[PDB]
Amino acid sequence: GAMGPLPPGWEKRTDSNGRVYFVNHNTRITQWEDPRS
Repeated sequence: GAMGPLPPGWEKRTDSNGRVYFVNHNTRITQWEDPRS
């Protein structure tokens, strides 16, 4: 994670679709963004 992708212990990946996506699985969360706060 770090000051980069998957900040809050997140499963993020950057495929050449070349976009940054975020898969956070608490209940049901799916968005392509750093969740910072």
